[PDB]
Amino acid sequence: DGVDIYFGMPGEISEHEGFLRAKMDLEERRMRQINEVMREWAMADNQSKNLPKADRQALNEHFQSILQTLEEQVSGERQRLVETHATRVIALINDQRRAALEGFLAALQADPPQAERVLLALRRYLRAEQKEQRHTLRHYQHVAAVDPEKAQQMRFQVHTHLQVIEERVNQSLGLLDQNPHLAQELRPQIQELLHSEHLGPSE
Amino acid sequence: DGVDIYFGMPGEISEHEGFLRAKMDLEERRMRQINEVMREWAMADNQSKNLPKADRQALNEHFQSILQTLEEQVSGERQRLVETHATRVIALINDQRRAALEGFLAALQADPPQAERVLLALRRYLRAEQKEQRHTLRHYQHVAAVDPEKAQQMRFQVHTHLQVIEERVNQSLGLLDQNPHLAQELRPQIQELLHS
Ligand SMILES: O=C(O)[C@@H]1O[C@@H](O)[C@H](OS(=O)(=O)O)[C@@H](O)[C@@H]1O[C@H]1O[C@H](COS(=O)(=O)O)[C@@H](O[C@@H]2O[C@@H](C(=O)O)[C@@H](O[C@H]3O[C@H](COS(=O)(=O)O)[C@@H](O[C@@H]4O[C@@H](C(=O)O)[C@@H](O[C@H]5O[C@H](COS(=O)(=O)O)[C@@H](O)[C@H](O)[C@H]5NS(=O)(=O)O)[C@H](O)[C@H]4OS(=O)(=O)O)[C@H](O)[C@H]3NS(=O)(=O)O)[C@H](O)[C@H]2OS(=O)(=O)O)[C@H](O)[C@H]1NS(=O)(=O)O
Ligand SMILES: O=C(O)C1=C[C@H](O)[C@@H](OS(=O)(=O)O)[C@H](O[C@H]2[C@H](O)[C@@H](NS(=O)(=O)O)[C@@H](O[C@H]3[C@H](O)[C@@H](OS(=O)(=O)O)[C@H](O[C@H]4[C@H](O)[C@@H](NS(=O)(=O)O)[C@@H](O[C@H]5[C@H](O)[C@@H](OS(=O)(=O)O)[C@H](O)O[C@H]5C(=O)O)O[C@@H]4COS(=O)(=O)O)O[C@H]3C(=O)O)O[C@@H]2COS(=O)(=O)O)O1
Ligand SMILES: [Zn+2]
Repeated sequence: DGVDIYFGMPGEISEHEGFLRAKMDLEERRMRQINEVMREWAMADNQSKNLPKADRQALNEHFQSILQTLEEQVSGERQRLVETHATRVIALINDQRRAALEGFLAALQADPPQAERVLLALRRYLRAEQKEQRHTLRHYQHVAAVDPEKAQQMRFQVHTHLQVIEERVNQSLGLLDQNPHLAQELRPQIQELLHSEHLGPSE
Repeated sequence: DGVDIYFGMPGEISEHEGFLRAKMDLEERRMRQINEVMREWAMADNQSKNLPKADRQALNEHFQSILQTLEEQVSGERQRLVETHATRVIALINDQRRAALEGFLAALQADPPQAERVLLALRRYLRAEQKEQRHTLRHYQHVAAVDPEKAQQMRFQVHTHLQVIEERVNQSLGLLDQNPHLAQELRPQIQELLHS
């Protein structure tokens, strides 16, 4: 139904919950199809027990070929599900750090500027960037772990992306000079953010 | 410590909980190695940016080589972890159905057999065989989802494995038929269950 497809998943359901549920639904559906084909294969096999060799091989080629078309569907579906999910996760992570940066800039320009609000907004921005850094490392680590050939294709891009994040954080930290008197009041807490709480981009 | 390795995990930790914990330990461990190398790479990169391309290209290949060794180690380690875990799940499923068969044979052979006991045992048994069947299909649907050539090669084994389960179930139900009055009695419940 087109209207349902327009509305999409409810707001209650997170991307992660919806992903798992769709993965699970395909998995059940595909287990049923595979099981039916396997049963037919078995049933043809039971009648043909004493068949001549080449007749038995033809019976096997018949079902192997059905299974192949099935396997390729299963994997095509999977790619589509996994690409849609990966694209959404990246967008969410991009949104979280950009909205947090927004919060930080709004707090800096407040009048009278409020140290606690600025500090809080900065903690939230630094976490969001760290979430992107960990996602970049973990996805690389995961592809290395289950698909080592795909991993070699990524290295340089991963390497570049981490430098990008690191510079951007430092350029953002630099925006504290927008309110240098708030900068000075916050100096010890900033050392604490970056190194005690380990929110710094080079931790 | 060898003695700790002998004892293995505590009994209160399931194989599943244990497996996820170990996978996550290794994951956090390997992300740090990779971050360490990536940062070394960035510093060498930066330090040598004004140098000749021959000096620079020789540098890139150096860390690429380093990471390739790292990818290999990560991949192999995940293989050993997945092998250990698959081997243990198959043993658990084996043990549950064999233990359940034992119960069904005992109750069946009791003097005299009692329909409530048999039928509880037969139910526990069937569930156990259904569990191995689900596992066999799900594993295969998963290799199909992820690795095409490996699915092509296990295809016939899975077929064979499913037939074996089916033959065991039929044989076990046929033992019930040895007692026609007990078989006919439980059969309505069984047929409900067998197609449940
Ligand atoms: O023994 C008893 O407990 C009791 O026995 C009697 O007293 C009673 O029975 S009776 O009345 O006498 O007949 C009864 O009270 C009880 O038995 C029955 O109830 C219990 C309790 O459940 S319930 O509350 O009633 O619902 C049942 O046991 C509990 O639930 C099962 C269950 O599967 O539902 C188990 O749940 C956990 O463990 C399983 C298996 O363990 S393990 O093999 O992993 O070590 C987990 O499934 C596996 O992992 C998932 C997974 O990771 O997602 C799946 O893996 C595949 O998919 C993933 C992708 O997913 S994801 O994106 O990563 O999330 C992929 O990465 C994997 O590679 C892929 N594997 S595959 O392709 O090779 O297949 C698969 O489902 C499993 O993978 S596998 O290892 O390869 O097979 C499951 O996820 C996990 N659930 S949990 O929520 O995370 O905890 C537990 O055994 C148990 O949980 S509990 O908390 O300890 O209670 C019992 O089954 C039932 N017996 S029965 O009804 O008679 O049959
Ligand atoms: O390689 C594949 O293509 C692949 C696809 C399939 O999904 C699956 O195949 S199958 O199962 O074999 O069939 C495999 O999935 C991989 C997955 O691709 C990979 N992602 S990665 O980016 O390459 O590293 C990895 O996934 C784990 C990641 O940590 C993360 O993925 S992410 O979507 O890219 O970010 C995601 O993390 C989930 C948490 O698991 C979830 N926690 S839960 O408790 O609610 O279940 C939640 O965490 C929140 C939450 O608010 C709270 O967590 S809690 O622990 O305290 O409860 C905390 O605040 O942290 C939050 C958070 O971490 O964000 O959501 C996150 C992220 O949300 S998101 O999914 O929307 O992005 O999933 C992890 C996971 O283990 O699933 O590993 C997968 C499986 O590992 S594998 O089997 O070894 O390959 O392969
Ligand atoms: Zn510092």
